Amino acid sequence: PSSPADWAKKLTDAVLRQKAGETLTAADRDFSNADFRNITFSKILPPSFMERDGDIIKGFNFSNSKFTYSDISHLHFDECRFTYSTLSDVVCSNTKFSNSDMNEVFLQYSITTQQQPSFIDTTLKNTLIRHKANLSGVILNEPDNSSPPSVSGGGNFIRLGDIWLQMPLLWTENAVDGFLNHEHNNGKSILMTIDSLPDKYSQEKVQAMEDLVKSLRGGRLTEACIRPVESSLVSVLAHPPYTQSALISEWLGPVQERFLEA
Amino acid sequence: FLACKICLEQLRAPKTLPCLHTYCQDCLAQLADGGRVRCPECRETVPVPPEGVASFKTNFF
Ligand SMILES: [Zn+2]
Ligand SMILES: [Zn+2]
Repeated sequence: PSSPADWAKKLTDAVLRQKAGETLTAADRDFSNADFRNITFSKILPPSFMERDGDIIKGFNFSNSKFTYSDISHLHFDECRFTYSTLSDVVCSNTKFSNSDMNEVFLQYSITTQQQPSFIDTTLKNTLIRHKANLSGVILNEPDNSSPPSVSGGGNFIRLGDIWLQMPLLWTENAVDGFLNHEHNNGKSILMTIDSLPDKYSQEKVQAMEDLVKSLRGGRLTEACIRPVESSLVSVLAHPPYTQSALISEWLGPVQERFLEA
Repeated sequence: FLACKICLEQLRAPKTLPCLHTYCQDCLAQLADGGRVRCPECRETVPVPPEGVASFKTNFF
């Protein structure tokens, strides 16, 4: 298999045997160094695998693979390895990742993605994810002295546990909107994404939020800019565990006041 | 695929520079200091007298 079409068919044959079809040999399950660029998975595969409580893609290895401009939405992966792969510009609308490894991955998917990706019992170690995701169920581990993946454009990086998050270059209208306004964008924001974590990782959330605010202090901000996201900021920050954060509190204070004048 | 690499969200009123990378319009306007502007991806570029100028890339969709 030297091209995506071959890899598609190879999976498409291998996935089908996992109908199932039980059980599959390890060697045939490995898709190391695969290539799935520009592939739309539904067209090749059944709606069972791609909807509701249907079929599961279990026990695979997609290490060092390349999902780029591919569409992977609504699928469910379990016991899978995506280590070192690039999922940049993928379309993973409401894609589920269970008991999986997605460490050292590029997950800054394309905006086209409608529904937040969901990760459960999954690791995003040193994985740069887009700030709009569902991390309820994610496993976190101690951050190494690693470095953010080299990317073009955007701003500086903050750590969410051991996950990488990239701030915008400048806090502009759309920057503020997409990052903070989850009300206009129906539940999607970096606020919701940080808070999405399980209550277990309370401290990680706060440092992430604190770091997020630290970047918001730096930008020369204006009421006018924050006006459309006052409600959004408050809905998440005005509650624990972000009320026990002096940094967040003293910054949220004035913003919280104007909001209440309505 | 593409989004303003200042705001990192889908483009609004896209304006393409003469090197040529596309971004939101205000994203150019706010980024401009001392008039001049630079592509974040590579390097410097000319400023136009008012902003809200320079080719509006193909709009979709
Ligand atoms: Zn922009
Ligand atoms: Zn450029």
